[PDB]
Amino acid sequence: MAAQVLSGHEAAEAVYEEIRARLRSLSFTPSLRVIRLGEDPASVAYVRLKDKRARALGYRSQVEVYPEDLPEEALLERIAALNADEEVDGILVQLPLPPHIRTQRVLEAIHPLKDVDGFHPLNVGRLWSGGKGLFPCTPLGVVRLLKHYGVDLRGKEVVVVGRSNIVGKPLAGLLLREDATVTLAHSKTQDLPEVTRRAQVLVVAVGRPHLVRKEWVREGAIVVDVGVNRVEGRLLGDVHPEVAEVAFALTPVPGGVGPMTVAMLMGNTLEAALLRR
Amino acid sequence: MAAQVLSGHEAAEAVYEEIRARLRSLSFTPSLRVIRLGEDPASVAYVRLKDKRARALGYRSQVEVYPEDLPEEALLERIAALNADEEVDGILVQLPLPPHIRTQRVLEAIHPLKDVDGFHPLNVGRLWSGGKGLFPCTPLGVVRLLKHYGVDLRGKEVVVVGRSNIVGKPLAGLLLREDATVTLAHSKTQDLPEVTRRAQVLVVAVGRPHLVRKEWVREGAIVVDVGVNRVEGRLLGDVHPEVAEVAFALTPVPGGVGPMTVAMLMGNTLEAALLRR
Ligand SMILES: NC(=O)c1ccc[n+]([C@@H]2O[C@H](COP(=O)([O-])OP(=O)(O)OC[C@H]3O[C@@H](n4cnc5c(N)ncnc54)[C@H](OP(=O)(O)O)[C@@H]3O)[C@@H](O)[C@H]2O)c1
Ligand SMILES: NC(=O)c1ccc[n+]([C@@H]2O[C@H](COP(=O)([O-])OP(=O)(O)OC[C@H]3O[C@@H](n4cnc5c(N)ncnc54)[C@H](OP(=O)(O)O)[C@@H]3O)[C@@H](O)[C@H]2O)c1
Repeated sequence: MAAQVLSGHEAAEAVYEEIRARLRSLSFTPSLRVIRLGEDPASVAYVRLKDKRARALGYRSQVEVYPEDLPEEALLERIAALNADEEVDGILVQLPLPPHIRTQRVLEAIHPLKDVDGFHPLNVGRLWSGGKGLFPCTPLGVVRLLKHYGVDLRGKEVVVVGRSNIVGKPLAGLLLREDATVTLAHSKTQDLPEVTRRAQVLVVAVGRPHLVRKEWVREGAIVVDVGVNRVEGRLLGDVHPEVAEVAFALTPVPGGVGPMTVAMLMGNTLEAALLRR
Repeated sequence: MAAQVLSGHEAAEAVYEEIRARLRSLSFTPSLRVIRLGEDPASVAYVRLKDKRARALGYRSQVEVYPEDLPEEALLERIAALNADEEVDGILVQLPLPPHIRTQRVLEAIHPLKDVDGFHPLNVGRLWSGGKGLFPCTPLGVVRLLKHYGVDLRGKEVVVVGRSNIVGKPLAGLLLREDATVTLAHSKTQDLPEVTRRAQVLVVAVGRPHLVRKEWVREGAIVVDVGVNRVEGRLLGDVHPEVAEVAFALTPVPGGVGPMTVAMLMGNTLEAALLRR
């Protein structure tokens, strides 16, 4: 009766196995540059985990830490230098950027073929137009996770709660490519629980700890919890654990989506490399 | 009781009045180039209407007709010539292109600042990322039409049926910017009538004459009919006229969306001009 726990580590390992296999069939090794401004503790931990996993795979991985007060003109110069550096395959800027820096301007400076996070408007535009490109890592990880665990998304009623550029909107675009029926909900949706109750697959990316209660969830739903809420030294999802009483399967926090986000960044780094070479 | 008829001509006229006003406050006049390959009768009629209206506004408007068997290399050369022609503000390629021509390749050749149809992946990517750009004309026309007639889209349940790059997907993106809750449905949605029955605003762009029946429609819904189905020398929408019995307001065919599509192309032509100059 109780919900299965959709572990991200098991699904991420299948991605990592695919990556290791493809590397042997390659002359070179992919090279990832991660840029961080300042010392935000959540930012420090995230990049340390991206770097650690890239290196564990055998990538050339390098974190470039700058002071918080780096001028945006210096950031753009560095990115241009890395765009031209033919030995760098992937360029990643850790968000959030400090307020004196125009984030859109920085992201649009990254060359689209090195844009492993998929935020460049050319990659966004390729995603929604049906073409090839580098797409955002959490949405890729959510789609891959669902397909790993045997969900046939064709014809499924999917509700996505949250409409950010990092998760909800590229997620909605990727789910349409799997022929799902997609509802994008957000903070101005009225009677949100009634909207979510329709979902056979419910994906929540809002950043409110345990916001989603069991009355919001359809019996037998597949629930994917993207939230990562630091609360009392713990990590809390956006979905209340009581949802395991109603859902057929539920993503744990931590260890659900999070591992898949890292895995697909490693996969986007390979892809960016092969798209150039 | 019966549905109001949301005329596109009345809403289009408010756009045209805005355009005429802004032109007097301008030194120059916008210049539109429309390219057509072959002699498809629906294509001929569409471009003739875009040209006629651009000229009626006072634009420099020119249709370049080429043979159907024009090589795609010549098309791309012509577009590059027009991209560099500093006297051309808007470049438009009439679809469908003949099969020997890669449509994505042609559309991506148009400079984004002259891409009055909004298909270039940079304009698609700006739309979904929340930035500024030139967006597709029918979706713009649907949003503007609804706002013209007093629909407050914030918090509304909107269902969009059809997920093309020309209508459904840019429409979904534009509706999110108005804070609607958006459902994208399509040919693989199961129990489509039940999905559409939820919509307070229902937009249909599928190209099946009178497909949508009154049982599919929520009482008091606002129904926007994008279909244009040539049948028995008439023009039939995708929505059955019986829907006027249940809907609060319904877009006629012809004269509903169609006029708004033309108006927003004229508006995108102005915008492209001012974005350069
Ligand atoms: N595990 C991972 O790899 C990973 C990656 C990225 C983010 N995250 C987590 O996901 C969370 C969201 O961050 P984000 O950047 O994706 O999104 P975001 O832009 O920060 O906001 C999330 C969206 O959720 C909606 N929302 C917020 N509160 C709501 C409420 N009470 N009811 C209904 N809707 C509500 C908002 O809609 P409106 O726009 O309409 O206001 C907002 O756009 C964060 O806590 C972050 O830690 C995890
Ligand atoms: N008035 C205007 O300015 C204007 C402009 C453009 C188009 N149109 C009209 O709009 C119509 C659609 O053309 P388009 O290019 O926008 O779209 P399209 O790419 O040709 O197809 C429309 C979409 O509707 C869906 N669909 C088709 N039949 C369906 C059915 N029986 N049940 C549920 N969904 C169905 C399909 O979903 P799937 O992808 O899942 O198969 C398809 O993607 C055309 O007839 C065209 O004349 C009018």
